[PDB]
Amino acid sequence: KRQVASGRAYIHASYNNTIVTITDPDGNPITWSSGGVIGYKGSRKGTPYAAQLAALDAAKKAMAYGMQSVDVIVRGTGAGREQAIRALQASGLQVKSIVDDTPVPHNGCRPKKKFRKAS
Amino acid sequence: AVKKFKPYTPSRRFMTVADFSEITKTEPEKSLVKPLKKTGGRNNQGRITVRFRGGGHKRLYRIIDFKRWDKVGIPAKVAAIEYDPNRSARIALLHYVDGEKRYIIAPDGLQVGQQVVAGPDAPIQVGNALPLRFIPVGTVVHAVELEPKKGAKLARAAGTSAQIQGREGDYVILRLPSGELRKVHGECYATVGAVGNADHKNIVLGKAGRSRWLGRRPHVRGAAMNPVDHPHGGGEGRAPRGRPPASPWGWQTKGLKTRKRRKPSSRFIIA
Amino acid sequence: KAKVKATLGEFDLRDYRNVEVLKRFLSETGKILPRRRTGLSAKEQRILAKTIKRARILGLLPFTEKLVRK
Amino acid sequence: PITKEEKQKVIQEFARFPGDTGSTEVQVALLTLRINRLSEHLKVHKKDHHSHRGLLMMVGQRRRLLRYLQREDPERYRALIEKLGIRG
Amino acid sequence: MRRYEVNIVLNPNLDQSQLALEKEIIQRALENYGARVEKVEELGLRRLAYPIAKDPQGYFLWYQVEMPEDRVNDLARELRIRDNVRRVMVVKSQEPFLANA
RNA sequence: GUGAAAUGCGCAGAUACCGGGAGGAACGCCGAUGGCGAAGGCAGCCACCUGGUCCACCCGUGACGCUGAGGCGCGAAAGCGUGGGGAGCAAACCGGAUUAGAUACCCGGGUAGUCCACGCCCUAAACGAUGCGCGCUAGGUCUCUGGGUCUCCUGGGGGCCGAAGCU
Repeated sequence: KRQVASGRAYIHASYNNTIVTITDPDGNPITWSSGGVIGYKGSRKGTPYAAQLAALDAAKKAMAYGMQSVDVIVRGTGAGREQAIRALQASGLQVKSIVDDTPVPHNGCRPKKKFRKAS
Repeated sequence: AVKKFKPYTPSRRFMTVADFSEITKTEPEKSLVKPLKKTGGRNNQGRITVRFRGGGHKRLYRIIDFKRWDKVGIPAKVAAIEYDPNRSARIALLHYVDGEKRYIIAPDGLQVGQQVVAGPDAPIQVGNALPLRFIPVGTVVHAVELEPKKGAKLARAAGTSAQIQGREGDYVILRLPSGELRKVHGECYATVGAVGNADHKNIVLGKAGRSRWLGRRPHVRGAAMNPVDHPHGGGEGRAPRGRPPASPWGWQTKGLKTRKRRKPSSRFIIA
Repeated sequence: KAKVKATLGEFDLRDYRNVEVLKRFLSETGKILPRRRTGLSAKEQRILAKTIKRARILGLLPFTEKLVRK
Repeated sequence: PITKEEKQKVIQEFARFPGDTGSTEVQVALLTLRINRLSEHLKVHKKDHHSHRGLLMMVGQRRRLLRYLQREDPERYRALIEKLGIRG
Repeated sequence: MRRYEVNIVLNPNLDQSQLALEKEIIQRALENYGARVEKVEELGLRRLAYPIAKDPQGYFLWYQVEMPEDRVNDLARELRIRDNVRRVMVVKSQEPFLANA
């Protein structure tokens, strides 16, 4: 049905798993994938190879709804993060630009114990 | 402030009374507007229909103003803060420039000598009354109408308030003293500030008379009666309800919701 | 490379409204910059930041900006 | 705070001979003024313990001195205390 | 009295009339709390670092004044009542302190 | 989510993305081997009230000093009382893991409590494990903060290396 060639793609890479969601120019998703969306399940989902496979499987679906160029936007450290970007530039999408918007408190609310290892 | 007493008697050990700083310099109520004799009477056409009500000090009624939009634009000076037997909040007698006098349920902060006024024009300060639209989103406010021109229904218990939460067309979102979130019409007036005499919650009645002075008769437990008398009633020596707690009338009283399902009041409420 | 105090003239680090002067003290992450980069003194770097903060609060300076091509 | 004027007026009002900026009698009346001003403050901000410390330090000073003053001179010891209102 | 630099940020999307009202109310306000107007610089509408009140613009007013220290807090409150006045900032005035001195 | 898992959440439409709103806590960068405070301790911005401290000018008082049994005040966190708040985190508590066992360590929840006010409590590796005041006895090095007819000289404070000496 609907098609747009110029959209936008968000990369969530956690220390566990990497998941890409592709949107329109104002952020309303068109499709997504992730290390779970591939045959991988568990802590292999956090692997960069899976972040790739996702990134391709993700792109490949957007193309089908007319996609060609997208702006890339990352949030959060994680093995698979880099391979994710890499996997999109050489893929058939024109990575019109990249941003990092990993969110980060200005000394916000107290984190869990595991994270509060920073004294 | 709550006076606490020394224990020169049991019971007078736990009893605490109000400060009356509150009101000072005015006790005898306003013969003029104030009084209609109030009618004690704990039921309708014969039968008691609120149990345990009766006795308690003979009491005169003060006729307050719950619709301030009569006097739009006319300011009045706050003339005195006086005692009201008929409600938890205290009341303020205020003389309008108009000559005319009336009693408002006295909001917190309010002090003898202040001038106070109601209208869309009014300054956004204590005791002044205004449509809800012309009141800034965030302020607390009490003595709120619910439908326009129907009189102040919300937030009049001692130390109560509501807070303006948002706008929405002719309507305006309100967080109630309960915690409920309700749209109320923009034209529904409300008086800026909260209610005051907010120590009221902390009176420790102190003994069982007193409870009587306030006209509250003793309340006999369910089990404590016999089966004719009540659902819990019965049982040889002392008993454990025997499923699941119930009013005298039988309907369940632990957790059962009672408000009418298809009420058109719905769609306006959200908590 | 570039020390930022040396790259301006006489300037009043007390003015929480010289956006142009101040803008240059703010990374491309919007952060306050260190003395490793401003090259203000101790005492300066303070009377600086305090005004940088204010200016953020006035709506002149960003508290943070996100990071363009990384 | 305590202004330049309020300060001076007290000083020129308690001197031994115009120009006298120190002196037992004046030093006292300085603190007294600071104290009451401070006294007055802690009465609102009861929770300000830090500033209370200083008061207790002055209070001593005042004492310290008054004891000197009294030792050398009973005459203008009454004068001061009475024309100033202390001894509790 | 102490010297103070008033900052007030108003709605951008205002007809100059309402904008004048608001600014005329501010004069009363300044006036009533004991504020002698000294300077005043109307740098007017400006683009914002981040959206205030859904708007990436805003109309600014600086004001030198001399007033009694005590009532200032109140002025700032009285200046904030208004729906259109989105920011207010009082600041004790102290003369420029220059680098590359 | 982990070590790998599982509990758990999700087609009743979650995670990922966007917009609109609510609420509470803590203030990134600046920020440091930095500063302030008698100590405990004190960190977004603004205004008001208020304590201690430092430098300079050699003007005033004229030994008015030091210490301090007892008294009096302050005293982190936890905990207590009354009432408000409760997003995040989290003793107890429960689930999943692991293990011989696991009343733990790891994971999913979670109640007090954490926060506000008011009043109690009075402890601590309350540690520099070094009571207070004064005088005297090489210097080197970097740092915060003041004063100078400002390659430097002088005063106050914070670290490092070390004469004599002590151990």
